[PDB]
Amino acid sequence: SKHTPINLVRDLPQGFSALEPLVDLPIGINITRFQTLLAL
Amino acid sequence: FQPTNGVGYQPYRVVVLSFELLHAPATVCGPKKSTNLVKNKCVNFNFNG
Ligand SMILES: *[C@@H]1O[C@H](CO)[C@@H](O)[C@H](O)[C@H]1NC(C)=O
Ligand SMILES: *[C@@H]1O[C@H](CO)[C@@H](O)[C@H](O)[C@H]1NC(C)=O
Repeated sequence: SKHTPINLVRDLPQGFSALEPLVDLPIGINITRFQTLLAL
Repeated sequence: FQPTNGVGYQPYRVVVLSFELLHAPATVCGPKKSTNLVKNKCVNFNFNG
């Protein structure tokens, strides 16, 4: 993951930024589908 | 039963902690006890494996 302040909205920001590792859980399961969550 | 039951009749607590090795993650270590760190000398080092 990485966090960075940007200015563009409808388009992804211009520039380069590496992402650092944050979590390395050994879940030891296999995943074939995913979904996001939202707050209303 | 009695609080001073003899062997073979008194309650027997058992724990069956089981060692398992499968597709589940294998977080297995060894009997490595920490030792002092020396410097400025030719030594055999083992940092995290
Ligand atoms: C992924 O699916 C495979 C074979 O299709 C199955 O063997 C396995 O149970 C799944 N992997 C995990 C870590 O659950
Ligand atoms: C909260 O902000 C956004 C605006 O669309 C949305 O979740 C909702 O319409 C707003 N009002 C709520 C959650 O009560």
